[PDB]
Amino acid sequence: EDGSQYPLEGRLEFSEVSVDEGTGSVTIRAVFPNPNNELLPGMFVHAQLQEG
Amino acid sequence: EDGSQYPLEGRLEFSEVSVDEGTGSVTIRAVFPNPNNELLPGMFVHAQLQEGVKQKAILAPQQGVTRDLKGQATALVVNAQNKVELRVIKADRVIGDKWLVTEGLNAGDKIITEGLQFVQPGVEVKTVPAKNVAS
Amino acid sequence: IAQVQVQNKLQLATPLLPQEVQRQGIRVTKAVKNFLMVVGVVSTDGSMTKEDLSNYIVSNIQDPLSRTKGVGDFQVFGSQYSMRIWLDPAKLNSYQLTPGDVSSAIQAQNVQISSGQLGGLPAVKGQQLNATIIGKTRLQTAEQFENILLKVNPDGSQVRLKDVADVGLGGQDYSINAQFNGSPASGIAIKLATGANALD
Amino acid sequence: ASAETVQDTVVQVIEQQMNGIDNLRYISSESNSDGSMTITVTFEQGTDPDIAQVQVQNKLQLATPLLPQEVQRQGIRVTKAVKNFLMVVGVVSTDGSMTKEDLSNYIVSNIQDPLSRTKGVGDFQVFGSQYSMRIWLDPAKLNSYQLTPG
Amino acid sequence: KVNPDGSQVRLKDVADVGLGGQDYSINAQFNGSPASGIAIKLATGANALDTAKAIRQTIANLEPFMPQGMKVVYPYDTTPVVSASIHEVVKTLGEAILLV
Amino acid sequence: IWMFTRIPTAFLPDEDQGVLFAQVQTPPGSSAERTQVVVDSMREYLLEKESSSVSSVFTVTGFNFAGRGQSSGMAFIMLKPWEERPGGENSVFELAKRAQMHFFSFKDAMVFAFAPPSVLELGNATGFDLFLQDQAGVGHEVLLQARNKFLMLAAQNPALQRVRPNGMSDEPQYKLEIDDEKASALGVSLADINSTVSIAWGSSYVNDFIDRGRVKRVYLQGRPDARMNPDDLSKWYVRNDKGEMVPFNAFATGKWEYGSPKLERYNGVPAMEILGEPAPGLSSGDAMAAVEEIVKQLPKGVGYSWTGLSYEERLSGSQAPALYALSLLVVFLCLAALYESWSIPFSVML
Amino acid sequence: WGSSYVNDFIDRGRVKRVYLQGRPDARMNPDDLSKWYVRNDKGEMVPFNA
Repeated sequence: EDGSQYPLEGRLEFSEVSVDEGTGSVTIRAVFPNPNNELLPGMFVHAQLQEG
Repeated sequence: EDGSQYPLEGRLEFSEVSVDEGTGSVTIRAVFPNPNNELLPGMFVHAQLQEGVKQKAILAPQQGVTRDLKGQATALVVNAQNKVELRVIKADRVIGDKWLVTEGLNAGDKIITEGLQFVQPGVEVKTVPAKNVAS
Repeated sequence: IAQVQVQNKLQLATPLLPQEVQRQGIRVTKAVKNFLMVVGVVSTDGSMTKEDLSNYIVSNIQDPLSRTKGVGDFQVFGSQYSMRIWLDPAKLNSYQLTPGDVSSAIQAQNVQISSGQLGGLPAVKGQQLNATIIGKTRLQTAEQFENILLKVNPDGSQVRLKDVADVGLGGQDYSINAQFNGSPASGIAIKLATGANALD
Repeated sequence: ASAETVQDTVVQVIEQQMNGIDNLRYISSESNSDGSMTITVTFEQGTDPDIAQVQVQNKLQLATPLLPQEVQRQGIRVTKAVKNFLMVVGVVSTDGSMTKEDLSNYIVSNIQDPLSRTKGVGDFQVFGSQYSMRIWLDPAKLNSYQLTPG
Repeated sequence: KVNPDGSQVRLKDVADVGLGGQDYSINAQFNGSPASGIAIKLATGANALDTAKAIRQTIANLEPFMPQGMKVVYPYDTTPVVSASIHEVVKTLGEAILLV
Repeated sequence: IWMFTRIPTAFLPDEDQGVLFAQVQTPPGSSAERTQVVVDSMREYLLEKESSSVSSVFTVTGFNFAGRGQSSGMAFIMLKPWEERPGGENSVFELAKRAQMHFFSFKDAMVFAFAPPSVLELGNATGFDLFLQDQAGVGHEVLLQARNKFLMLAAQNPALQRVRPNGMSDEPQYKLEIDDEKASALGVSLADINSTVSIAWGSSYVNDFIDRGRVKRVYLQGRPDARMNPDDLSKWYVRNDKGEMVPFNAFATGKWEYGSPKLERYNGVPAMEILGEPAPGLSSGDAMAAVEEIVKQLPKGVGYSWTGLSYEERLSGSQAPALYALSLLVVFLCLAALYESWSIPFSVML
Repeated sequence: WGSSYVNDFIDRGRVKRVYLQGRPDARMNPDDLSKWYVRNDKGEMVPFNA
């Protein structure tokens, strides 16, 4: 949320194909290692991800 | 809430590792002895924490450090040969009337604080102790 | 004196008008019909329409000839640019939105906000720092306009102003449409200032 | 507001119309960061200043709501200000018991408009201001009672 | 805000209300002591001496209504140089005509 | 003809008038008490060191002729009447130059002292004045670069004195960026954010009220302890849609920039103006010739524009030969009218 | 359909305006006036020709 980069890259696996009618968006899911608990559940983040 | 200090003193312990979704804030907990029932449940209070202590700190006066030209903080210092030269620093926190400069300044440096309007970096300059601070 | 009397009557009449016409601004002039001349700017290759021609007239051409001697006043065919936002009804129907929500979101997210100073007065005793705060400013490009948040949800989903509408710089009005030998053009009619020679 | 806010909105909403006035000598505009701007247009000698004032009055109203409408609550002041001041007045007494605010309040409240309705007083400029009921909010108790300044 | 059980919070605790100044930007001192003033610009096309006499009269009529702990001085004026200049020039006129 | 072209030009020779002006500009970003601590020092200096000539000093802080803000302050010095100060050493010019010589001891501020001209309605200071107009549309920073070059070039010219900019130097500012995405995602709106940042710092004037039979205003602003430093920006809270308070630093932060506090324009084109007095002994026309030959050397794209009493002096110096020509023409021609020949007026004009 | 003028915005130092209107093909024939929807008090989008 502070714009700082995260050191450890994660992995993506798809878990929701049902597009919400309120905003027209789907929810995709990824896992991340958290060895020394610097991440907390429930914080606003911006995940970068890959395409072709 | 009236500003008066509580006379006793208590410790803390962490009890909520998850950040709230709506507020975006993390809550921690403390224990306080209340022998005379002066504190009531539901009272609004201000706790005062302690986030470490910088040992070899350095505090620049606010009159000597200025920002410039889409850049960071700068300060004019005189060298051993009395030639004024500018140095960039990374002061961000404000303590009283001082800046807590992290790097770019060392102890024993002579920072210019009075006479900036009549000087440019690279001028032979004589020095006199200034009158801007209480010390 | 006649102009300032008519302008004073209209100026104390203008709170009787509705809001969306008094924010347009009434224009009171003394013009009868006569001009010194009229000079036009024509896009010969068809690269420009009338609107960007009139915008170039307003931006680049209006200041120096108004700075010339003997020029009283002038009027321009057409006007400058505007930020046209074309709404699409189907995507408003999809995202459950009305144009009033778009107008309120634009009015909330494109403003100038007076945010004061750090060491403003009356300062505390001993303050040595003072600087103006630059808060929210108005948006400038179309890309700043198209990222306006219309609605979000706490999981992070959002609807911006780039799918439900189409932003872009266009004309303030499209009623008048002139051309010069077929090729499009926009011009200015210039009168003479009172007490000036015409030839010079 | 800052000087960049009043840089080319309120100055360049006026200065493009201010050219073409009769026997104009020069125009000089100025804008500050504490939220003020002043435009002085000046003409050659011989012309009476009232017809020049009404000419500027019928010219600047081409773009009078085109500036921000919130500062329209303060109003555009038009003045035949000359160059400088004639005299100043007003002082504390020897007994003390007055700050530098109540004197300015008494000047702008009791003696200001009787001074301004006299002959030949074309403009004034008072150091200080009147009383105003200042309400200093505390953010801690606003956080306590779940209230906003709005 | 007031809850229906009688509980209330007013504008007494969350803020403090004081009859203060309106703009704290500019302030004036006279010989070190705090004061305040109003500089007057003369109107376009008006004589100076009669208007200065009118200013002195419109101060002198309402100075009894001022409090005991107040006073009025004139820290900056330009009419004595006009009076002295016209006095000097009528004096050199008289000296010149008697000398001729 | 050689004695005529040897004489320097001027306009309206200086008179005393018993008044003096002084103005201070502390370095940019300085607070009001830093300006107060120099204006009271120069005030007490003028009071006890120059008791022979001054009568009273009246200083104001917050406003001067070069601008307004916290880093500015002026002082009107009303001197003694004339016969109470005999001798040329008690004139305003001698006192002005000796007070200006003393004022370089004040290392804190750039204090200047001057006198108004002989007429009070044509400006409020003597000397020249000129604008550095950017006719080619070049940037703002190259104009102030040219102004600084002009100042350092005129400082080493032994023809001018008290050459000062009538604007003010640039100043560090604090941009406050607000992540509206995270702020809206937390539940709070944006209009309440704008309102609380325009009220808690901007001092919103809300309505009117009556006091002693007079209508006065009522304002709203946070307490002075709550707005002094950038981290005090974190001390303010907004209520979201769910009803809880979220702090201001949960979605917003700050940055330092550099902007000018006062900007002016001359004839629709930007400019910065410079004032200055001539050095003692010589006139003002050769001082204008000196600033002419020093404005020949300048960055390209900008020009100089005369203004005020300098512009009036230039027009008065320009319109003189036609005056002389028409004058002696009409006296020759009416003298031939009265004396009935051409030969004796043609001989007597010689 | 009426091109509501919202507020102003800065463009290269000049203060232009911003307007609001539908797409052109959304307003060309009378049956196109049925293409516009309005939210009711419960949150549904009522069509116009209803």
